[PDB]
Amino acid sequence: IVLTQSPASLAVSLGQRATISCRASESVEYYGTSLMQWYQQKPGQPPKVLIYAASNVESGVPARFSGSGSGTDFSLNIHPVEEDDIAMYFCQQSRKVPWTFGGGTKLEIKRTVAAPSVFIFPPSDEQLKSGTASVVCLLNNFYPREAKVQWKVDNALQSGNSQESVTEQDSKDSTYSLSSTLTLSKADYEKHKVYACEVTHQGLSSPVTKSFNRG
Amino acid sequence: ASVYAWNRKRISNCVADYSVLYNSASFSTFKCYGVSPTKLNDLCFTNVYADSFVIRGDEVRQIAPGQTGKIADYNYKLPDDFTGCVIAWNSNNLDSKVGGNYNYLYRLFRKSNLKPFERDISTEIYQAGSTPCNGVEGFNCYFPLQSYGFQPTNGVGYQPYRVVVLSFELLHAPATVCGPKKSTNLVKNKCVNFNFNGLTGTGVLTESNKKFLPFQQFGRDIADTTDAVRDPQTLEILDITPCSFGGV
Amino acid sequence: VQLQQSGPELVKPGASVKISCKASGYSFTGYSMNWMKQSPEKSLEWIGEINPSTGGTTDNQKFKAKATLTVDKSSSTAYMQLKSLTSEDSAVYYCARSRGDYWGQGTSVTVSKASTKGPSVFPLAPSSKGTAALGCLVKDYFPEPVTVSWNSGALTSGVHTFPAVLQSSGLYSLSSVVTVPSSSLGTQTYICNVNHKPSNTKVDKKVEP
Ligand SMILES: *[C@@H]1O[C@H](CO)[C@@H](O[C@@H]2O[C@H](CO)[C@@H](O)[C@H](O)[C@H]2NC(C)=O)[C@H](O)[C@H]1NC(C)=O
Repeated sequence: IVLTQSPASLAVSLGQRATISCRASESVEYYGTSLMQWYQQKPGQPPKVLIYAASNVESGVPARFSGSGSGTDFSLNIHPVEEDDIAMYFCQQSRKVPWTFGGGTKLEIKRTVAAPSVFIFPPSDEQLKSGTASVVCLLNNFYPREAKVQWKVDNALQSGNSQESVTEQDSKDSTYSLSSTLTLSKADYEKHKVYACEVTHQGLSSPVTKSFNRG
Repeated sequence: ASVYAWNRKRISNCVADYSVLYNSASFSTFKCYGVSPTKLNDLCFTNVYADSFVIRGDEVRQIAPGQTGKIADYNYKLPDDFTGCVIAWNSNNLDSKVGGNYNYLYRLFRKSNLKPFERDISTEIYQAGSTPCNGVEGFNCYFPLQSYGFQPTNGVGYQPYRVVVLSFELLHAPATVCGPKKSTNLVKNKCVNFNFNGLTGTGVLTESNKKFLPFQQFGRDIADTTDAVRDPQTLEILDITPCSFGGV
Repeated sequence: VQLQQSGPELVKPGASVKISCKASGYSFTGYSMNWMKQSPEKSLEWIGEINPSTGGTTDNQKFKAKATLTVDKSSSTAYMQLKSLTSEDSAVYYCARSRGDYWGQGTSVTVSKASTKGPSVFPLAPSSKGTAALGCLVKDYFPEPVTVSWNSGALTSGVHTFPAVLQSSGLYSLSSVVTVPSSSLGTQTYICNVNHKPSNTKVDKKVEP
């Protein structure tokens, strides 16, 4: 059995009624008992258990947590949501000998759309003295996580040589930060002059270009 | 006692006053099945079983013939033909200590629906699948005895309701549990109707000089006509004479 | 009643490591001792199950290849030994009570053919022109992690340090940035403090245009 979790991410206002769904590959109920267990895991924390089975709840888990379902369809219910309930929620099955978890259901405190500010960092001259160049593209905080980052060198698109990092959902400003690093050798870096980052985001009415000339 | 082991005490050789029960207003639920609540004081039964426990309020309706549910299916199941009654009274202050009482626990899972008036204490790990449990709690193996959770501030349906189910069994043996017989004041020199402990008659009841033996209850004359009786109270002998009659 | 899990590893590919879990306050006789694999991104999955009462080993078929599970009654511990090591099988390994009401703190088993190497700190120049962002990149450091602060903790507001990213060479990278008013750029001195204890490297680098 392979499970599918929907949605991948879901936004909540503090105290808003919450539901997350899982679909199973096969039937989970046999002899009248379904056998899935769903976990919550805050970052850097051991994931606990919320449910013995389909619906019931383990002792020590607050009664606000609940869940129910049958067959392939299953779903939780986190009716009072607080700052603590900000984590990824997995869903298990126990029927086939390979016990499989699910994907990832990140819980985020919902907020009004925040426009991201874009900045660029050319590689320092001393860094070029080492023999490498690292061009950095930074998003200065933003609520809508999804964004497309494009690297441009002398009006040419790049591919497959940039690594991206995204921070977690911050507790107070509720804005993710994104950093895209293009790493290259000095010889190829010096071959082009204009270096630009294009950011497309569903908080910006237009894409933002942060560019620099070598110098 | 927790519902997974309902405490059953039998009672016999006792005169039971059920009037105080329904007359009391402390009990929230007084659903009695089979026997009329008012007539309870007028029926004699061989013995009475009192099965007592504590339940969640929202599950209090589950304790009755013909309902299904975790408490009904796995903790305490009443028969389809039940002749008794169910006292159910909220005890939020007594049973919900500060911070939540966790001593009371119930059996969520059991392989088979237990028969009426069955008690299962065995804390055996439920198979819940094809896994050999071997006495260890696994993903499919787990302890089916969970504490309710009794924080003092909770929903009214989650509060402790203490429930006692009185079950009356009337076997071939003589009935030992009865209601109060009641009594009335005695009037001496009047043509009246009397029922002295099942002695039904008419007439005038004088105070008599008869010296009954201690065990005797009433006295007949020749031709076997009742002409004396002790009133059960105060143990004093009375003399019965027929109401005046004649021809005119 | 707790649970402890011992040992960060760096052992070369192809070997075997027996990760150990001390049961602590458990009864360690009526509670299955489950093994879990959290892949670094998000992927958790069930390694296997051990019955401490008997020693029954129920293991996943795909990982039945060389992963073995052992129970020690003397110390009440669990030893998971996954023979043969490879780059992809470098994930966090966890031990849990029954279904997982109590887990261990976790171990980061990292199959690495590389070697310990000190971090390189390079200044990310302040923006040309208003709020401007500056900072430091910490690149090519092994093993993880690297602690990066600003002014030895005297600059906290507006500081964003991204989680370490794994590059092609097998060496980690991160960027620590700060956004400040432009008026401070020509006046305020900003220094990034980088500590990598595994290589015992401490670097304090000032950022200037
Ligand atoms: C009814 O109960 C009372 C209490 O024991 C008994 O009557 C008492 O009799 C003595 C002797 O004449 C009096 O001094 C008391 O005042 C009486 N008490 C009351 C409350 O009336 C009597 O034995 C009982 N009736 C029975 C057993 O048939």
